[PDB]
Amino acid sequence: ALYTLITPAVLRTDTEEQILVEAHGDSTPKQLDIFVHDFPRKQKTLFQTRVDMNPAGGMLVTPTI
Repeated sequence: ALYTLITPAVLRTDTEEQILVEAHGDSTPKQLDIFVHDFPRKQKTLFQTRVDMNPAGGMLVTPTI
């Protein structure tokens, strides 16, 4: 019932960065995708992945974008 997303304020490039996807109150396990587009228009995806968020992991997932 509360999905949060925490990235660094200034994302470096050519660097394996960590973000933080979190779900407070939901426990139905999910498969959820992360897309990294550009700002002004939806351009080519700079990154694209898929990570799974299960309550055995604590309903938080830390992808490596």
